[PDB]
Amino acid sequence: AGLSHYVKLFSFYAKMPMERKALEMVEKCLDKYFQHLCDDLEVFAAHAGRKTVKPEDLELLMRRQGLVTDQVSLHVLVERHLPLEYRQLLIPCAYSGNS
Amino acid sequence: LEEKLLDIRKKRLQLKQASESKLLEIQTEKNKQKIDLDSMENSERIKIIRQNLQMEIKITTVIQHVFQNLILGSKVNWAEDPALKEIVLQLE
Amino acid sequence: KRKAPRGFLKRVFKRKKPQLRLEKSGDLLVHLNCLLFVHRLAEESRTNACASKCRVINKEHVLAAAKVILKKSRG
Amino acid sequence: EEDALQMAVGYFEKGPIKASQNKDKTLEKHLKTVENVAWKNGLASEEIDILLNIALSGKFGNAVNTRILKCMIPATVISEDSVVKAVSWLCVGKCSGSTKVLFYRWLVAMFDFIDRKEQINLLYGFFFASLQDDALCPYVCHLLYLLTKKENVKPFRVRKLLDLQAKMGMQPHLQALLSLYKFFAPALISVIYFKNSENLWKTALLAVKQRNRGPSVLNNSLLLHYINCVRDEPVLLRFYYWLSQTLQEECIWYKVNNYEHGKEFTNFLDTIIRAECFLQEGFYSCEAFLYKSLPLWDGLCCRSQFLQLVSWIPFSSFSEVKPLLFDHLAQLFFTSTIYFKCSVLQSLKELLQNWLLWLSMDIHMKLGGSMNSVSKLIHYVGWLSTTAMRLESNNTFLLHFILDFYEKVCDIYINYNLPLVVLFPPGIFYSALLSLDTSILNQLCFIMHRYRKNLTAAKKNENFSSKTYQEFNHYLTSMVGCLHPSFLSYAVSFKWSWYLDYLFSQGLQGLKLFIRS
Amino acid sequence: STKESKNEKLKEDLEREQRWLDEQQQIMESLNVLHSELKNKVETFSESRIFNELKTKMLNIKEYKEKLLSTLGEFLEDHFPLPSSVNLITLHEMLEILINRLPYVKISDSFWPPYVELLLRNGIALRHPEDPTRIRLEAFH
Repeated sequence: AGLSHYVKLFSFYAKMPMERKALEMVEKCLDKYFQHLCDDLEVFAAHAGRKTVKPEDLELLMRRQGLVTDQVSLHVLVERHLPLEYRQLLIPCAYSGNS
Repeated sequence: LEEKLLDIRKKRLQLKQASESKLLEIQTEKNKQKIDLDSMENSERIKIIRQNLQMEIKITTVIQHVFQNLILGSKVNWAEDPALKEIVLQLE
Repeated sequence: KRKAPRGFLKRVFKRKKPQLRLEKSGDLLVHLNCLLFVHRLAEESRTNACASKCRVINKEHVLAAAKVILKKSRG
Repeated sequence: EEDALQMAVGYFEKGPIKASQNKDKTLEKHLKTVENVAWKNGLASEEIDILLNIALSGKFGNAVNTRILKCMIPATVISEDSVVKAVSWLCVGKCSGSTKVLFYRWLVAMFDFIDRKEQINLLYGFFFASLQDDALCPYVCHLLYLLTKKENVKPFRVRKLLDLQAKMGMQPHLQALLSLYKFFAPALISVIYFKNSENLWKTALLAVKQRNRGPSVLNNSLLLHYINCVRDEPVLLRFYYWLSQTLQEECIWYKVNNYEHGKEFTNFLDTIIRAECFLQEGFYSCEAFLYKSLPLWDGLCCRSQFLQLVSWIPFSSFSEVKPLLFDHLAQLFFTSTIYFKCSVLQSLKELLQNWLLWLSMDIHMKLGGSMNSVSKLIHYVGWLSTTAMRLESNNTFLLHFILDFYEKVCDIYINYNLPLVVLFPPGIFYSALLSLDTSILNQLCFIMHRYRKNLTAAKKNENFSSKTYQEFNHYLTSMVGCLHPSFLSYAVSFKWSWYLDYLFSQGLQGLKLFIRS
Repeated sequence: STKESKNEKLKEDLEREQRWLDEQQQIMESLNVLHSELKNKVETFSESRIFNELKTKMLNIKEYKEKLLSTLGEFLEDHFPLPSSVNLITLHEMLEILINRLPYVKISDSFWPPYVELLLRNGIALRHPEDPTRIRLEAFH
C-alpha cells in the first residue's frame, strides 16, 4: 500500500537498480520508521497537551531529524518534494483568505 | 505520352530557369535591404532606442508574466471581468 | 513517479497507534516526513555503497543505513 | 428544450438541493439523453462549460457525468474557454482534482475543435503553471503539446520544465514536452507520443467527428521546390557534400552486407532519381559519384538506379565526359547481356533527352561547341548500338531499344529546336529495314518519317545540310524501293490499296505516316 | 512486356510531371507576385523612417507597459495589504527592481510569509537552490 508506493518512490529517489528481496527489506524499514514516528508524534503532542497532532507538532519532529533548519524552514521542504496540489494545503498562500 | 511529357518538361524547365531568375532577383533585393540594414548600422540614434526597446520589453515581458501568474494563483475570477479580459490574453 | 497516498498513510497511523487524531492535512505532513526519510535513506545508501564501492545497492548497505537514518530521524 | 433545461438546472444552482422540490440529476439525465442525440450547441456548450464547474452544485459525479458527454456539436468557441479559464482558477471551489483531471482530458480530446486556437495559445502560461500539479501533469502536457508555439517557449518556461523533470520522475508526457521545446528555440537539448487515455472518450469523439461531418532535402517535396529555384553556392555545396558522403558511406555499406543494404540504398537512389527528375538537373554529387563508382560497377548492381543517374548528368563536352563515364558504359555495355545493353541505350536515351532539354534553353537563353557534344553523343551511342547488334546478332529486343534511342534523335529539331537532325548508322537502319518483325519495322518507318519532317523543318530556318541530306536520301531510296518477310507474314494473315489499308488498320501507324509523305 | 512497362512508367511519370508542373506554375505566379510586391514595398524604406518606426514601437511598448503596470496597481487592490510586513505591490516591485539589473536575493525574505509563498507557487519567483532564505524572480527574460 503506502509502503509499496514509497518503494516505488525509492526507485526514482535512489535512481539506481534494486532487488525485490531488498525492497521487501525496505518494507520492514518503512514499518520500523513508522513504529517510531507514531509514538514520537504521540509524545510530542502529549507535551503539547493535545490528544490530536497538529502541523506544528510535526515541524518540531522535523527539527528532531534536523533536516529542517534556520536556513531551510518547514515551508521550504514542502516546496522541494510535494506536488502543487499536495503543497497547497500545508503552507498558507495569500488570497486574503490564507490557508 | 512521350510528346506530352516532353512538352511538360520543357514548360517545367522554362519555369525553373525563370523561377531561378525571379528568386535570384528577390535574393539580390534582400541584399539591397541589407544595405538598408547598413543604414541602421550607422548607430547614432538607432542603437540607443534599440537597446531601450530590448531593456524595456524585458520589463514588459516580466510584468506580463507576473500577470499570467497573478491572474492565476489568487482569487482571480480571471475572465469573468471585462477589465482583466483585455489585460489577460496579453499580446506577446 | 509523482504520487502521494492519502488513505494508506492514515491506515498505517491508525494501525500503529489507535489513539490519535491526525488532522485534515496532517496526513500530508507525515507523508512529507517519510518523503524526507526516504530521501535521506537514498542519499546515505548511495554514500555507504560508495564506501563499499558497490555499483548496485544491496542488503548490507541498507542494513547499516537503517541504524543511522531511522536513528537520527527518530525524535 | 436543451437551453431551457439547463436554465432549469441553473435554477437549481441558485438554491440548495434540499430546498429544491425536484431532483437535480433527473433533468441532467434528460439532458444526457439529448446529448446521446445532440450533445451541445456552441452557445449551449459554452454555458454548460462555464457555470457547471465554478462553485455551484456541479457534483463531482454529476459534473463529470456531463463532462464525459459535454463535448460540442459544432465546435468550441472563444467564450467557452474564457470563463472556464476561471474554472482552472483552482480555489475555494477549484472544480476538485477528479473533475480537474476530466477537465484537462476534455481540453485535450476536444482540442481538435476550437474556432481560434490562437486565443488559447495566448493562454499558454495559464495552463503551463497548472502543470506543477501532479494529477494534472499527464494531461496538461498533452494540452501544451497541442497548444505550443514559438512565442510560448520563453526561457523561464524551459527552466520550469527542467525543474519539473528534476523534481518529478522521467515521464513520457514531460519527455514529449521537452522534445517539442527542443524542436523550438533550443535552450534545452534532449533526445508517449499523442498517447491519450481519451480512447474511451474517442468513441464519443468519433461520434462527435461523424456528427460534425454530418453538420537533408531529398525527403521534402515542399522544400525541394526552393532548391529547385536557387542554383546558389551554400545550397548546392551542402547538398553536394551530404550526397557524396551518403553515396560513399551507403556504398561502403554494400561491401559488408550487399543483400539487405541493396534495398535502402536502392530506395535512396530512387529518391535521388526522383528528386533529379523533379529538379531537372543532374546533381553534381551524382556524376561525381558515377565517375568514381563506374569503373568498379558491375552490370546488375543497382542497374536501374545507376543507369537513371547517368541520364541526369550536367551537359559536358564529350571529350571530357566520354573517357570518364562513356568509356565505362561501353566497357560494361559490350560485356553484358541484352538486358544491360537495352538498359544503357534506355539510360542514354534519357540522357539525350536531358542534354537536349538543357540545350533548348541555351537557345532560349541566347553554340557549336555544345552542338558537337550532343552530336558526338548520338554518334557514340550509334556506335554502341551498331556493335551491340553484332555481339547479340541483331537481336530484335535490343533493336527496339536502339530505335527507341533514335526515336528521340529524329525529333530533335521539331521538339528541342536544336539543328541536330542526326541519321542512323547504316548498320542500324538497314538491319531494322531487313528485320523480321513488323513492330520494329514500322518503328523504323516512323523514325524515317520524323526524319523527313525534321529535315524539312531544318530547311526552313537553317554539316546538317549536305552530308545529312545525302545519307538520308540514301536511306530513303533504300527503304522506299524496298517498301518483306514481316509484311509477308502480315499478308499471309490476310488490291495494293486494300493490303495497305489492312496493314494500316492493324496498328501500322509509322508505316502510314511515312507513306503519307 | 517492356513497352507495357515503359507505357506504365510513362503514364505514372506523366501524372507526376503534371503535378510537378502545377506546383511549378503555382510557385511561378507566387514568386512573380512576391517580386512585384516586394518591389517598392520594403525597398522604399528610409533609415530615418526606420528609426521613426522604432520610435512608434517605443511608444507602443511603453503604453503597453503602463497598461500592465496600471493594472498591477488596480487589480492588486483586490489583493491589498491588510495589516509593517510590506505591501504586496511594494515587495513585488522590489523583487522586480532587483531582478531588473541583478540577484538571487531580491527580497532577502520579505515579510508576510503568505505573500512570499503567494508569488512562489505560481512561478513568479524562485527559491535559492542552496540557501532558501533568499529569492529570485524566475528570470523571465
